[PDB]
Amino acid sequence: FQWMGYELW
Amino acid sequence: GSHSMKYFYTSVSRPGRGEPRFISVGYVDDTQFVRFDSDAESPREEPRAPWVEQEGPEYWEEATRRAKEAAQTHRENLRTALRYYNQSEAGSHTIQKMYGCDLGPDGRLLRGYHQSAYDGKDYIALNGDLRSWTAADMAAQNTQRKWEGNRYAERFRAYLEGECLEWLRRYLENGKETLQRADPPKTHVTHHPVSDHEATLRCWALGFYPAEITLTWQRDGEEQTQDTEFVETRPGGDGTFQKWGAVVVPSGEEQRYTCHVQHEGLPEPLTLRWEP
Amino acid sequence: IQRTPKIQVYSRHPPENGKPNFLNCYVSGFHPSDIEVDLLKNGEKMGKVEHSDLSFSKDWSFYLLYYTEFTPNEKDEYACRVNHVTLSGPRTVKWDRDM
Repeated sequence: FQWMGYELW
Repeated sequence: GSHSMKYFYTSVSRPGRGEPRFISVGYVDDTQFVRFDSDAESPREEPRAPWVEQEGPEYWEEATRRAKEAAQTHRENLRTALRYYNQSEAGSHTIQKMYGCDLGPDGRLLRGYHQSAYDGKDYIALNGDLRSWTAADMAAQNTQRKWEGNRYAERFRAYLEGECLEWLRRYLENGKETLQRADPPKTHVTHHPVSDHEATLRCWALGFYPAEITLTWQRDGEEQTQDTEFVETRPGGDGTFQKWGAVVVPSGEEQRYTCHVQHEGLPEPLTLRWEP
Repeated sequence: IQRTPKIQVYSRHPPENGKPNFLNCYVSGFHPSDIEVDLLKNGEKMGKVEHSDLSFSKDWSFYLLYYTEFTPNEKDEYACRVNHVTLSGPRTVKWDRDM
């Protein structure tokens, strides 16, 4: 399954 | 033995064409099982393997949601990138991200993956320690500090050792006959005269899985690199892979050359010779 | 950083004249992702050509597989035409049953 979460540069 | 699950994201900005295009693909080992295309007529997580196609609606709804989330994330990251490298919004740029987990033989996390590149060049990657980050340039250091400040490596590691491995095991269970299968390569040697003094020997290995394979040539039993050509492993189109290795040989020297092929599906390594 | 695509046009199974088979064009190691690929029979685009989902390898280079159904014979000539920003005009690679 896919990963969920905020990943902002 | 060891298995893996990987996700590949590609986000490409299209100045004038509106929103950037986001493409996501999912792999168990060397088998694609899911896809997501923002340019699809009805963007959604789609099954590309029979053993994942029977997952309940919840799976596909949630998967789609997370896919779109990732898309927007990559959009925001595209803007932020434009601002980091001080670039114009009229230019096209690319963000790529690969992330996944490697289930080992003891059912434990063997290795974790979380790496991202900007415009075809390393941007920021998760280290083997699964604790620290590596930034390629000064622009990526901003991101590194941001992720250090919000304990991102820890959280994503929680994903790695948990949900990731769980779903990987689930897939491996549901796709037993397909994923835990090791198809040996159908091999054969061909002869193709170049002139009256030289001829090319081509070793063929077809329809094998997984993609990992070793293919070499030997003269008199000695390894040969000179006058040799090995093509990149290519997909068959049916889930298998192909590969051939050729060597230019003086006419009359053919029977002194041997092709060696080792693959996971092979009970024993193969020693082949031209069989006219 | 932009990279020139590698091209491999080949059949799925060992080619036999009059025997149904699958024509493949594998285009890898290119960047950026923007690219055009066509499968031609006797210089003309074939009827039903599809491609795989865009993906990339460790070195971040993209790879795509365009494919169609074809039945090889000694008279007809199959090829793969690729347009990319790194290429000065379209590059055409003819199918060779020895490769």
